[PDB]
Amino acid sequence: SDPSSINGGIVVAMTGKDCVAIACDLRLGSQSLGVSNKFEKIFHYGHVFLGITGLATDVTTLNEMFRYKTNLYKLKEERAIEPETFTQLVSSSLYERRFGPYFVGPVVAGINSKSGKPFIAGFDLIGCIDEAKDFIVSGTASDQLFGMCESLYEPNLEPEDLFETISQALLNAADRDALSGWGAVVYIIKKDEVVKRYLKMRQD
Amino acid sequence: GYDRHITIFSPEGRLYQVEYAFKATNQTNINSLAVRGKDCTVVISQKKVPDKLLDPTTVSYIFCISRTIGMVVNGPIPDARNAALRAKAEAAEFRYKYGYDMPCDVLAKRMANLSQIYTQRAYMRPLGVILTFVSVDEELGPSIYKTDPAGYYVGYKATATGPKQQEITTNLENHFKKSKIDHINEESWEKVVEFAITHMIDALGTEFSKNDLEVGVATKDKFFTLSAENIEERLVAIAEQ
Amino acid sequence: MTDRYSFSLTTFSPSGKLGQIDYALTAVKQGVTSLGIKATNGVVIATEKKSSSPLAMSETLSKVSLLTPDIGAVYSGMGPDYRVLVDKSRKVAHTSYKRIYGEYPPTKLLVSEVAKIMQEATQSGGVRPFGVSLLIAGHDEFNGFSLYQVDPSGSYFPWKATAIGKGSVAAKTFLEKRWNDELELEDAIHIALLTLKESVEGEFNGDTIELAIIGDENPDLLGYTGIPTDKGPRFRKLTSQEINDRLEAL
Amino acid sequence: TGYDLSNSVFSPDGRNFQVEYAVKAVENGTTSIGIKCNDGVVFAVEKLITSKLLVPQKNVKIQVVDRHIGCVYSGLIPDGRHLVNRGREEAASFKKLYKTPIPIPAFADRLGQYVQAHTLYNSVRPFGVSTIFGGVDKNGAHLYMLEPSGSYWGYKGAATGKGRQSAKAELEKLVDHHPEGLSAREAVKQAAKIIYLAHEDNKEKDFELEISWCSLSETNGLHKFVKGDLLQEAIDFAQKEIN
Amino acid sequence: NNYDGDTVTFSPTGRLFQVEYALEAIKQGSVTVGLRSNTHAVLVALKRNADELSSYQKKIIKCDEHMGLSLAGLAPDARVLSNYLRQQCNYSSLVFNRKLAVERAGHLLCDKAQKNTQSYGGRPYGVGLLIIGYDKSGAHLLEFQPSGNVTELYGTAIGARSQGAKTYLERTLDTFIKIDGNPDELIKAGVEAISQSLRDESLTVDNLSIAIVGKDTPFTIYDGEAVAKYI
Amino acid sequence: GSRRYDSRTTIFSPEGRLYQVEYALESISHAGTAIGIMASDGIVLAAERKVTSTLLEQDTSTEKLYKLNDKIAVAVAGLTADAEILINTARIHAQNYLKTYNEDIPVEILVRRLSDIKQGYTQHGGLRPFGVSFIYAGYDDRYGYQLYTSNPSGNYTGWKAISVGANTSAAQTLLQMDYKDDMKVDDAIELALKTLSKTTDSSALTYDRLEFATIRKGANDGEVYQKIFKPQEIKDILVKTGIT
Amino acid sequence: TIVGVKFNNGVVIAADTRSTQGPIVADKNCAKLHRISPKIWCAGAGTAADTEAVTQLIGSNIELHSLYTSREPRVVSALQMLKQHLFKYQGHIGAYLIVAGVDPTGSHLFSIHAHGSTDVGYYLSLGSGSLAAMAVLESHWKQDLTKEEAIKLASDAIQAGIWNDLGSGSNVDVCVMEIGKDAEYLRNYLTPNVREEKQKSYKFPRGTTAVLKESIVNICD
Amino acid sequence: TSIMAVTFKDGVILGADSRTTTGAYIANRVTDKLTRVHDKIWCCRSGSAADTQAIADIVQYHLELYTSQYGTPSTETAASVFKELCYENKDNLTAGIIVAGYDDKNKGEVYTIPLGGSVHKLPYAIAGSGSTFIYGYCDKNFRENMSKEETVDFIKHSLSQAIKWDGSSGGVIRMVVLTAAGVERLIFYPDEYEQL
Ligand SMILES: *C(=O)[C@H]1NC[C@@](C)(O)[C@](O)([C@H](CC2CCCCC2)NC(=O)[C@H](Cc2ccc(OC)cc2)NC(=O)[C@H](COCc2ccccc2)NC(=O)CN2CCN(C(=O)OC(C)(C)C)CC2)O[C@@H]1C
Ligand SMILES: [Mg+2]
Ligand SMILES: [Mg+2]
Ligand SMILES: [Mg+2]
Ligand SMILES: [Mg+2]
Ligand SMILES: [Mg+2]
Repeated sequence: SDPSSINGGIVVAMTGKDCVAIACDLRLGSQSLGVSNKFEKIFHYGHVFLGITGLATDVTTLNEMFRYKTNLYKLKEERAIEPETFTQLVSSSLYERRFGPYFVGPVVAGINSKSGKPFIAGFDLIGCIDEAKDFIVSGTASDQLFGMCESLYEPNLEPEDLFETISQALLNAADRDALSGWGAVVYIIKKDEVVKRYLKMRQD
Repeated sequence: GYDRHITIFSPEGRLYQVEYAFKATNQTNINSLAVRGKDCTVVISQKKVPDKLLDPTTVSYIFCISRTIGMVVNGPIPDARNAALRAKAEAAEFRYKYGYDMPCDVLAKRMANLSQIYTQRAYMRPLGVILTFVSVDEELGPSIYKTDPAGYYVGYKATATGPKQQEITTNLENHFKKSKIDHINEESWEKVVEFAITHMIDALGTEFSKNDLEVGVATKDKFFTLSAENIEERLVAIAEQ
Repeated sequence: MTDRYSFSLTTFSPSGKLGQIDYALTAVKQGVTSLGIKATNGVVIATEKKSSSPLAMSETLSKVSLLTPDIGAVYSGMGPDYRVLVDKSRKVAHTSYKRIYGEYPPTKLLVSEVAKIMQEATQSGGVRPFGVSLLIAGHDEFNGFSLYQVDPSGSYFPWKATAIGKGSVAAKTFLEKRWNDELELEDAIHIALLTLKESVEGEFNGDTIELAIIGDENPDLLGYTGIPTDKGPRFRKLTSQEINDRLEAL
Repeated sequence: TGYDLSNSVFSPDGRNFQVEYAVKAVENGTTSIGIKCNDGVVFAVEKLITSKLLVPQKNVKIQVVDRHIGCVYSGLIPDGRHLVNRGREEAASFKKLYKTPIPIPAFADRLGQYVQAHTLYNSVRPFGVSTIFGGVDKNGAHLYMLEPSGSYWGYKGAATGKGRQSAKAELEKLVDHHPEGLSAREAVKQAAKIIYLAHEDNKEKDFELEISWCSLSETNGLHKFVKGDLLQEAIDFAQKEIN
Repeated sequence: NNYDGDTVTFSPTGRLFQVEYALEAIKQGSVTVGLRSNTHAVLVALKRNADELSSYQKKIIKCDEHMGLSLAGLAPDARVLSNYLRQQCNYSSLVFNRKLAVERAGHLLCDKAQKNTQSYGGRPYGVGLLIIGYDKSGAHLLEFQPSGNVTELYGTAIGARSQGAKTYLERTLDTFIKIDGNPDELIKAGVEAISQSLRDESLTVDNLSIAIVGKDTPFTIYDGEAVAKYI
Repeated sequence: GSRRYDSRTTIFSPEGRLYQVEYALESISHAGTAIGIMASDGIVLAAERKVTSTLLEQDTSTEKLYKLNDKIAVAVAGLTADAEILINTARIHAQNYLKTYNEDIPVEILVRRLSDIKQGYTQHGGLRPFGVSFIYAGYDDRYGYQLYTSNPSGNYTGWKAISVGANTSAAQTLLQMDYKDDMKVDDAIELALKTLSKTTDSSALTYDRLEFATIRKGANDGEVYQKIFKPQEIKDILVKTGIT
Repeated sequence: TIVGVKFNNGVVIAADTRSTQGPIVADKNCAKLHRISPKIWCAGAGTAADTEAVTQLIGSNIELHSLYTSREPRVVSALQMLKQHLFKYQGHIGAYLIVAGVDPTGSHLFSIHAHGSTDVGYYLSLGSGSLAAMAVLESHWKQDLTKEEAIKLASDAIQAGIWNDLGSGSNVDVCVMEIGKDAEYLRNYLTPNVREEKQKSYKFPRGTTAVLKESIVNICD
Repeated sequence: TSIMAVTFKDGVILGADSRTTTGAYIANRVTDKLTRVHDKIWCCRSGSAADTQAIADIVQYHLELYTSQYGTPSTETAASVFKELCYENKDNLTAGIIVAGYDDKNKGEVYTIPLGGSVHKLPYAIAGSGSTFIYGYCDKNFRENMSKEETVDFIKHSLSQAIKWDGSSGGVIRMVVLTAAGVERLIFYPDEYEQL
């Protein structure tokens, strides 16, 4: 009866030098019962990346809804939505359901294709925007992730260094949470190539 | 031609029902005139009580819209009163929603936008009235804004409306070519009222008794209409001149 | 009581004309001349303030309206119709864009919404078409400078330069002579003033000409400092003084 | 042309022919008058006795609004009743919110704005009555006359229907030769006379006289009908003055 | 002529033709008489058959224990108006424990008919009604007409050749007005009245409809064998 | 009342024709010609602009050719503003389908819904019909490459080659003459231009009066690419097919 | 912690830069100072999304109002629109706002509560840190503050909140609205909570993390 | 809160304290609880600050529109508009309002509207949490037709006691004098009224 912790799962995003990283675990459960080992929580619309933790039905629904809105955007604007603009679209859409919210912790990551600037943001379930230069965390092990990120993180990491940091931050936070883990995915995002790595992690 | 019956375009791009509404403007056979002082705005309209059975006190075409805004109508009284009640409602709603007194030019714009909707939607006829709004606005100072059945409106240094309007207009344009300024350079509203009546007399070639006029005055933080006595005082001042 | 006109007042005639759109365009033809020119580094829109009475104060009548900090509009045709379109245009920029994306719409998409409103008055029950053509000048980061014409039908087209109303036929010929793709904004203002001199009968000065530009950002017009990435409106109305400076060098 | 087939259409004159046609149905009606007095108003009406079968005294046409307002009308009688029903809702609504009974000028504009509304659309017909109404409020006595256009003014005396010009002639005479005022009891007699006089313009059928009054001294500012001794007294007064 | 296309259009002389055409449907309707004393009120109606093989149209409808009416014109319009009056009589009872005054019934019918004469797309009622009742102020007869004009009378008649009975009642006035505490005598004076509106036919046993209401008499309808007494 | 001013936009003539549909088609017959040609390896859409002025912005304009989704495009003949209302509806309808089924909308389903909307305006509501005819070019994994047209009547049909707007009688004769089934996209391009070249009411066909689009498999293995040609790309194709 | 202080020729509002989710700091440098219009600024405490959303809605409607009337927006309009909106929603929109600005009418300072009650004052504080801040305001405030005195008092009042309230921390943001001039927004006016340099670099040797699979993602068409 | 309205020879005087509390915390110590709904019709507010402000704003709106159409409304008319809002919405409102006004015909009038939305015309009225403590005092010391100075003293002494005993009341004593001579605002500071 706490929607945000029925299914479990975590998302973390970090900025580095001319790059961003966004990572998620693969667990979907029904309380104690692990159900699926392949439930990915990171989606993308063009070059803008969205991670969603929380109630899994709302994760799936919001992804389907933002794919819908960014498709119409692209047809009318004749260009892909940028991360700053998408962040505002997510915020508007969550606050529209103010008195019947989606039970989710969305995380935006991407590089502004014009300025070249790396961008991350996070939100509460009703739409409030937390924009941080350093890192954003979300999900059942957000306390653990805040702890790991705040120690491990330093500014201006090269993509291959940033990979080690975000990975270690997620891996060690998931291992201290019952409802998170069961496999992880890490997206390393540079100006014009995106590398996606599945991490080997303990399966308990 | 049913293009002459509702507010749709004629072949030559015209709205006859708007044009015919302008003609209803002059049915009352009353001329109105507004001028700005330094500190005040004065609006005078001819008062004509033909029937002896009428209560002359109830015969008016000047309306108190808000504390600060006055309105003179050139047109039939039913449409005049429709416009009055609506402006009162709008000026009160504005004050409740936005926490300040509706400005003269904003009420004018709002009544003009309403008028425009009648020129575009078929089921509403235009009102056969021209509305002259006057106040001393807290931002813009002495103000005259006029609205017609086309939904047109603009601000005026001074203005006249009615059948003999063109004579009053040129009379005022002549004064302002000479005077070289935007307004009546006068301290007291009493002497601006005297100017307004004097220049109406010159332009119409007729004299007035106290019962032949009706006068509205806007000062900072109130608009009020003069009694028969207030005007008699004003007419006597003009006599000894 | 209430609207019983739920049927269209604009219908196809046997020739396939839409009578009421044709007649709206005739109303626009009668309207006072307005024009727009697109330079490399900005856009100018200009029109005559043909005053009704000389007792009128024609500065209280704005024919050139800001729609967003970076978009301006001018018209030829029925003034009241323009005024309520400006009101609806400003509002739709907020309700259908800014309240969603937290930024002002790009020029073509605000135009697209204005066009939509005007199309509806062409087909909805119990209304006549709008009796105006609009020229909308605007800037946006990804499209740069643009100029659009919108007609009573709801049709819009982008222009390097054009004119609408009274003397539009002559004005367009004059603009064709003078327009090149290397015009600086000051060059376009100069041409706009020459073109508008053709179709102006009486007085030609800063008090009878209304002229606005979509140009450089004006931090001095923003109203606040301290946010470096907010640099202020690109829409600027030229003052009576500023117009008269360029008439001495005309 | 054809500008007169649809209510709310302006003619090239700037006229609404359907309202002007409504007036003809009013001009066609029985005569009715109102007389403003010192501290009140008097209403009277001519009722054509169609047939001997009409029960005398029992087809009342003067209608009360609230407790303090009398309404009488010439023209289409059902249109009159419809306008009074609306007036009664307006006075109820006003009293409900503001506690005080509706002042007469306030009440006048409520009827005015409603009647005027029936000249704004082609889906309604204008009212086929001129309405004479008024009474006593906190500011004193008020008589009004309201026309199918929605036009109304305050009146010293008023008349409408077939005998309006005969009635108006006799009213102008009262106004001229009583400039300091007329008493409420006097106005009842004068009313009787003017109805008997104005009946000459309508005299195939013989008629029934009906009077009402609001007087701050005589009825305590309430609307009552004139009956019994006072009615017969005014009937006798009028019978003298025709010979 | 040009001004008769709808109820919302005045003629240049200030007439409503759709209302006048409505009034015409009554004129074409079969005759019905109403008349009253101080104690009783009687309705007599001539019922019209389609041919020799048909029933005779019901003209009289009961509205409450103390009120009823007779119709001439469109029968369905009478059904709507009588149904509306039944509801107003009901409402008066359930809410105020009060039998509806015949005068108030009159006013309510007038205002209901009026709405249809001022609004677009509607049509005037195509029926005339005579309403009898015995309320707290004695016996009453009303004449309703679809213009909205309701009239209180000692007696009247409406429909085809009604003028005959209407003149006779005007002559008889002083006789019948005082048939107090005699049911049979008021009915026979009603039967005599309707007989002035007959041509090439007289009152038969399934032709004639009589209704009475009075001091100690519920509104009740006499038809068939129970009117043989009165021919 | 208001009946007097009602045109009755949704009634039958004595011959059982819809007046307003007939008059809308008459309106469309004066619009710039649009051609669709379907090859075995893609579809061509070519449309002629309503006579351009030398001062119209050529590249940033889209009068005729619109994107519905990544797999479907339309060519428009008629009132542009009417077309834009229907296009935004079609774009939403395609996105509703993707949201519901997690599959791109089949071309016919989209076409049928737009045609059903047009039909409605001819049967109820007493409004004027849409003064628009569409050529739909699209691809789905069921029927592959497809051309359809719809018109104000709400009727729709499938085509190998079709034209709408002005001089369709002339254009359908020339297409019927030179179209073959085996035809590749590059030949279909040449046919489209040669056909407009001959039916045009202009003296000569130039780059600045043309909107041109292809839907090929001409990217990376069994995935579909939409190409809306820039001014320069049309100007080049106009020289390579030898019309300039 | 949010404060407003009136002075001779204007009004100043200040705020801390801490955002919290339960006992966790979500954002160490969020901006709680919001622009309703160029010369009307808002400080927000309560439900974070509610104060941002209500500030933007009224800010949008105020911009349209300004364009419709051809007038500078007034603080009393922002006040009336906010209070009527918050009232309609009977406190379910958890917005607590200090609304300050300059307009043609002069300089104004107001507080709005979630239920739609408003207060006038020369100095105000709101939020968890309001008592710490009000202690400083009640100790130092005098009639006829200069600009520099009002800024110092406002930042002193926020510092009380940063130090003594667990709900407040990090930096001090100021907005100065002076009659006649442009509002100046001093982002991170004071930064007295800089993180000390860490003892160690946790930068990992490359290839520390164990990987199952790689792939290039396609963001192109 | 401690609020009262007292009728006297020349008109009516409204009195209130200036303290607003959230629990034991004084949210505002210089509150104005004397609020104008018309030139010479004022009210004293007690209850939810949101509810009484929203009501007072709506009444000011109704009376400004009343004035436009029918001229100056009576004190009774103003009280009737407050009652209408308070009674019809009794389930969603916590509002105790005293309405005080000056007509030139009717002189000074006081109407109290307690939580139910009932209306009571009184020679004087007291309300707010602090009123409980001065019922005894006010009943003993009030006389009809007092002078301006006597009525100012009666209110000052009365609210002085209410403030002394009620923790919810305090700050300055604000008063508003309503007579033919116009409208007068009075303020009395702690250092004065405390040691009465
Ligand atoms: C000074 O006094 C200072 N005190 C600090 C503080 C924290 O009290 C605050 O009021 C801030 C101010 C805001 C800072 C951000 C800019 C806007 C103003 N308020 C918060 O930080 C609030 C605290 C708060 C208040 C009231 C609450 O009632 C439920 C809860 C929490 N923070 C939030 O609301 C918080 C914001 O999350 C930021 C964030 C960003 C990115 C990722 C994650 C988080 N979010 C929540 O509290 C979420 N909460 C979930 C449930 N909810 C809810 O309503 O549930 C439903 C089902 C009913 C919808 C409410 C929101 O500053 C003052 C000045
Ligand atoms: Mg685990
Ligand atoms: Mg386990
Ligand atoms: Mg119209
Ligand atoms: Mg409440
Ligand atoms: Mg105390």
